Amino acid sequence: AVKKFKPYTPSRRFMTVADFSEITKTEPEKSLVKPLKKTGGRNNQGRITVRFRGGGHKRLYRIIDFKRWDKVGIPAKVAAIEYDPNRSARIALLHYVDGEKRYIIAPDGLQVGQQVVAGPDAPIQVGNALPLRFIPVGTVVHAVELEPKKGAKLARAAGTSAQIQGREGDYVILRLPSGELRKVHGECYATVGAVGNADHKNIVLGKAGRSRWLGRRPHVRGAAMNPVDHPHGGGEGRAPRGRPPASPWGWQTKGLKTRKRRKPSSRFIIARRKK
Amino acid sequence: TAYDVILAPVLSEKAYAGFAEGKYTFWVHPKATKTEIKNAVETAFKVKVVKVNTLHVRGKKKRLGRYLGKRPDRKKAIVQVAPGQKIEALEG
Amino acid sequence: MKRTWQPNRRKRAKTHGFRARMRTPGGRKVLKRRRQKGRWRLTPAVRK
RNA sequence: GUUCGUGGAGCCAUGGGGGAAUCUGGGCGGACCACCGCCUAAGGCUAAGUACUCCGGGUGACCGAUAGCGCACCAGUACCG
RNA sequence: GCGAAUGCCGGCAUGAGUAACGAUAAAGAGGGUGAGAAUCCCUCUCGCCGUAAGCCCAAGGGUUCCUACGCAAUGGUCGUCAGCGUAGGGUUAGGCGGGACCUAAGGUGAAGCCGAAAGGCGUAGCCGAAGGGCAGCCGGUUAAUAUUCCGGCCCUUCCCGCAGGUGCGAUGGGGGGACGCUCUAGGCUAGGGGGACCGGAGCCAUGGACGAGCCCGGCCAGAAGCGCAGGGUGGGAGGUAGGCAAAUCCGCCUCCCAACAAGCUCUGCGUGGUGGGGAAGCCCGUACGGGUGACAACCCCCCGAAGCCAGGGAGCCAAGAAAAGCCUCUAAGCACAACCUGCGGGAACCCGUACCGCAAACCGACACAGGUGGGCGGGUGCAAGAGCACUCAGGCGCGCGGGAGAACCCUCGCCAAGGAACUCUGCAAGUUGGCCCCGUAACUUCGGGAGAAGGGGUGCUCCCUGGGGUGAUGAGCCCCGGGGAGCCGCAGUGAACAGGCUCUGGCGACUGUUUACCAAAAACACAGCUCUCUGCGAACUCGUAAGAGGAGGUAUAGGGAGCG
Ligand SMILES: [Mg+2]
Ligand SMILES: [Mg+2]
Ligand SMILES: [Mg+2]
Ligand SMILES: [Mg+2]
Ligand SMILES: [Mg+2]
Ligand SMILES: [Mg+2]
Ligand SMILES: [Mg+2]
Ligand SMILES: [Mg+2]
Ligand SMILES: [Mg+2]
Ligand SMILES: [Mg+2]
Ligand SMILES: [Mg+2]
Ligand SMILES: [Mg+2]
Ligand SMILES: [Mg+2]
Ligand SMILES: [Mg+2]
Ligand SMILES: [Mg+2]
Ligand SMILES: [Mg+2]
Ligand SMILES: [Mg+2]
Ligand SMILES: [Mg+2]
Ligand SMILES: [Mg+2]
Ligand SMILES: [Mg+2]
Ligand SMILES: [Mg+2]
Ligand SMILES: [Mg+2]
Ligand SMILES: [Mg+2]
Ligand SMILES: [Mg+2]
Ligand SMILES: [Mg+2]
Ligand SMILES: [Mg+2]
Ligand SMILES: [Mg+2]
Ligand SMILES: [Mg+2]
Ligand SMILES: [Mg+2]
Ligand SMILES: [Mg+2]
Ligand SMILES: [Mg+2]
Ligand SMILES: [Mg+2]
Ligand SMILES: [Mg+2]
Ligand SMILES: [Mg+2]
Ligand SMILES: [Mg+2]
Ligand SMILES: [Mg+2]
Ligand SMILES: [Mg+2]
Ligand SMILES: [Mg+2]
Ligand SMILES: [Mg+2]
Ligand SMILES: [Mg+2]
Ligand SMILES: [Mg+2]
Ligand SMILES: [Mg+2]
Ligand SMILES: [Mg+2]
Ligand SMILES: [Mg+2]
Ligand SMILES: [Mg+2]
Ligand SMILES: [Mg+2]
Ligand SMILES: [Mg+2]
Ligand SMILES: [Mg+2]
Ligand SMILES: [Mg+2]
Ligand SMILES: [Mg+2]
Ligand SMILES: [Mg+2]
Ligand SMILES: [Mg+2]
Ligand SMILES: [Mg+2]
Ligand SMILES: [Mg+2]
Ligand SMILES: [Mg+2]
Ligand SMILES: [Mg+2]
Ligand SMILES: [Mg+2]
Ligand SMILES: [Mg+2]
Ligand SMILES: [Mg+2]
Ligand SMILES: [Mg+2]
Ligand SMILES: [Mg+2]
Ligand SMILES: [Mg+2]
Ligand SMILES: [Mg+2]
Ligand SMILES: [Mg+2]
Ligand SMILES: [Mg+2]
Ligand SMILES: [Mg+2]
Ligand SMILES: [Mg+2]
Ligand SMILES: [Mg+2]
Ligand SMILES: [Mg+2]
Ligand SMILES: [Mg+2]
Ligand SMILES: [Mg+2]
Ligand SMILES: [Mg+2]
Ligand SMILES: [Mg+2]
Ligand SMILES: [Mg+2]
Ligand SMILES: [Mg+2]
Ligand SMILES: [Mg+2]
Ligand SMILES: [Mg+2]
Ligand SMILES: [Mg+2]
Ligand SMILES: [Mg+2]
Ligand SMILES: [Mg+2]
Ligand SMILES: [Mg+2]
Ligand SMILES: [Mg+2]
Ligand SMILES: [Mg+2]
Repeated sequence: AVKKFKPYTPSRRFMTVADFSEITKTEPEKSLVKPLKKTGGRNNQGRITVRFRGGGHKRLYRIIDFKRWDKVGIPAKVAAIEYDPNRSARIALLHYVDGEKRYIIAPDGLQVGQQVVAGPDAPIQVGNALPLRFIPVGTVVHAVELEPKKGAKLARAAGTSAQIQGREGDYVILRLPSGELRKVHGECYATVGAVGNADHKNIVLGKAGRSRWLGRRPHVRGAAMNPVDHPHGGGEGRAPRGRPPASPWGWQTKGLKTRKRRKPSSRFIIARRKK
Repeated sequence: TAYDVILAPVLSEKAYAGFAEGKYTFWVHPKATKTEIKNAVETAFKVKVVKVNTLHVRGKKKRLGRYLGKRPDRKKAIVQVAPGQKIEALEG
Repeated sequence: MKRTWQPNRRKRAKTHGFRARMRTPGGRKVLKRRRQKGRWRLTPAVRK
């Protein structure tokens, strides 16, 4: 389940490590389809924009091809399940009958050597890529696509799974892991089953490290600021919050619908968020 | 234009110690080339040279009175001559 | 402690050099003010 | 912009919206209407007279090495950054 | 028209022959040069560093390096000396470090995008290094150059002619190059310690000693080949849509076989043709140093690395660059060409090269008690060790000294009796201190507190004995011990390096970070918890915009806020 530790040192009593049991399929990593160095930069051309990112360990990018129309109707063979520090889920080093190396994120419960095909002529088993009009209703599904022939973007984190809640003509209604009933189009691809690695919630980072290992700089709190930077800063001995709730750029941080109201990607949702 | 060559032998004590061997060192043009020196000595002196070796001499800063300047920046070369024959014009 | 001027040939050459002036719109202002003032060394010379 | 700062606010160019006519067609004479006068816009060029002195020379109720340009001298140099 | 503006500029005063003369490592003496010597040169003693106050490089500085002649000025004094002045020399590279090779962050930048203009993004490509690849080791020579000059010896690139063989050939494809941290098994090397063995000029001091007596050195480099230790690699046949396919190459599936192996390739070490070095001591010694003592010896044993085999093995999560050389297959092209291996002959280019480089030459206005990256960095004893004490090779006595030995300042040592009574406070100082052996509480998140607190021993001599490693099974040599018998001193880690402890509360969970240069904290951060927003051309941020961060991420993710 969870790899734990007895508190032989402080800042080790609560530090839990995820189970490295599916990683036994390959101990090294195939250096064929991942040559691209991930240039790890927290900033744009000069300015730190996303505040407190960077640092950490050197990380190498794994080129995935989630465009499952790369080979339509060509079966595969899941031969390895390996680690991926970019995504939050372990990926599946799978070969082809054609013989082409391919990295796909591993769904919930893969093994070694089963057959999986990225085509519409595929029965319902966990791994296959099928269009949403060919997905049956009620079946859990992940790696679904918003607008067709644009890859696979929705529900790719660990343990998450979208679910078909019915059909409305040409657009299918599926709920996302937030609980937002959204319609998408019917020939974009989708991989059934949950993603897995559902122990990703249950891990505890432990010390101040494993944030500095992963590359999150120390997120300084706003109540200890100065009034030059933050509206909450200053005050003689922790002054209370200065009558807003606020971000460091003025806009209210608790309860502000900052979504673009007249966005053309609207009109498809028939729900907003499950509470 | 023959873009010509050697200014002067350096007439030093190590030069006259290299006079017993086939060394025969001299100053050159500061933008010369180690093949161009072999081309210069083997045609201007009618000899055969095995191994030219050059080195770039930086001039010393030097003054006369209260006005400081520097001596020029110039290159020095040695020429390893093929045995048997030598030069019979450098007898300083 | 460290003093402010820790010298460096390549940092001085790529920082205050002639092309380090001439690739900027303000370095041409420098190279048109040093000539009007009449400096003998228009760019800080790096000794080789 | 013209003296014009929205005032009765013309004229000259226009960022946007509507939008024609070719001498019985138009613009102007300071909200505007009629008469009466001036001129042809929506294409372009044009010397001469006017400003200034790196430089050349002549002059000065201009100065005479703490003056005069920062430098009468091997000065935008030595030196500082 | 000057006397004032804490006016300015230049000169000269007071402070005054006053403080200081720059780490409290230390100087003394005899000769020589010289007009002049505590300071320059030589010799004999003493002291200091010796994980450097020694040596080798990269930074940095730019002739400061050497010789000869001098003290106008400088050296916190003098100075005949000088890193000071004048003149003359000195840096030698196919193999060392860079370019003619490549690439990362980043920069420039064909196409393209945006912006009043200057300009700003930006694919391909280019630049970009203490990153990858690439062919050199030993010794001598000068006053100054040495992996460069020379002596030995081994290699690399390119071209030409010949011999043999081949379907040769890319800016194309493919494998490899290609990588984390910690612990590390085996062998070797660097380095080091002994020997009754080898060689050497000498000595028997002062009481004893002509002997396993004292002292010094017992090496380095080295091609082919041969041994030792490792690393890499399954050998063939067919099919295959893929390598933004052109493939016999690679990937996938069927394998008669081999399969912890062996074969074939790649390194390191030893031996190896041979070459070089060869002391301590003694004569000639101005300096420098030269002959030396040899026909020099150049043997054996042990300790042993962080270094090499290396891309070894095991464990862990935080998951650990790119491209080029080189190996292979082909497209256009060429197959009288082109490529590979030998045999002989040629060519190998541009820059750096001196000196200081943990300081007097770098940065600090200074010959400044500050700071400056990498490597070697010995020996003996303290359990160990780059710590401590001393000392090899190497340097140095710190560029003002000599008297007296007042108060007073700094540093250090000691003290009858009291033992914190002084003070805002055991502030400071002092004790404990290292190792081995018994013992260790309240309380708890069962780890910890804890080295709790408290104690006993530590020196030397002899005898017996358990072993382990190398060596051969032990003789020899190192390491871990145990018991008994004694001996001396007040004291036995006899010197130096080395915890004061306990109880009780406050605050912060803890490690860590900050107010460079008056505040290291009850301040910041932290894991974790909660709220809110964001479904993607996301939210939010920078930018007029393009665009970029987010992110080559997807509500188990990201942004903001609060408590911690
Ligand atoms: Mg590859
Ligand atoms: Mg956090
Ligand atoms: Mg504050
Ligand atoms: Mg600020
Ligand atoms: Mg504010
Ligand atoms: Mg050279
Ligand atoms: Mg107006
Ligand atoms: Mg108008
Ligand atoms: Mg308009
Ligand atoms: Mg009008
Ligand atoms: Mg009008
Ligand atoms: Mg006109
Ligand atoms: Mg004039
Ligand atoms: Mg003047
Ligand atoms: Mg006068
Ligand atoms: Mg300067
Ligand atoms: Mg006066
Ligand atoms: Mg005064
Ligand atoms: Mg004055
Ligand atoms: Mg007096
Ligand atoms: Mg006095
Ligand atoms: Mg006095
Ligand atoms: Mg005094
Ligand atoms: Mg003293
Ligand atoms: Mg003396
Ligand atoms: Mg004397
Ligand atoms: Mg005398
Ligand atoms: Mg003396
Ligand atoms: Mg240099
Ligand atoms: Mg200097
Ligand atoms: Mg000089
Ligand atoms: Mg002299
Ligand atoms: Mg003098
Ligand atoms: Mg003096
Ligand atoms: Mg004299
Ligand atoms: Mg000197
Ligand atoms: Mg000199
Ligand atoms: Mg280049
Ligand atoms: Mg070339
Ligand atoms: Mg390049
Ligand atoms: Mg390239
Ligand atoms: Mg780039
Ligand atoms: Mg760029
Ligand atoms: Mg640009
Ligand atoms: Mg390089
Ligand atoms: Mg390299
Ligand atoms: Mg040679
Ligand atoms: Mg071929
Ligand atoms: Mg050896
Ligand atoms: Mg003997
Ligand atoms: Mg006697
Ligand atoms: Mg020995
Ligand atoms: Mg011996
Ligand atoms: Mg050998
Ligand atoms: Mg080892
Ligand atoms: Mg590549
Ligand atoms: Mg040198
Ligand atoms: Mg030297
Ligand atoms: Mg050092
Ligand atoms: Mg200095
Ligand atoms: Mg001094
Ligand atoms: Mg100093
Ligand atoms: Mg340091
Ligand atoms: Mg002892
Ligand atoms: Mg020892
Ligand atoms: Mg020490
Ligand atoms: Mg000595
Ligand atoms: Mg002395
Ligand atoms: Mg002295
Ligand atoms: Mg002194
Ligand atoms: Mg005294
Ligand atoms: Mg007392
Ligand atoms: Mg007492
Ligand atoms: Mg009291
Ligand atoms: Mg009192
Ligand atoms: Mg104290
Ligand atoms: Mg051993
Ligand atoms: Mg704390
Ligand atoms: Mg402070
Ligand atoms: Mg402080
Ligand atoms: Mg983006
Ligand atoms: Mg969050
Ligand atoms: Mg807080």
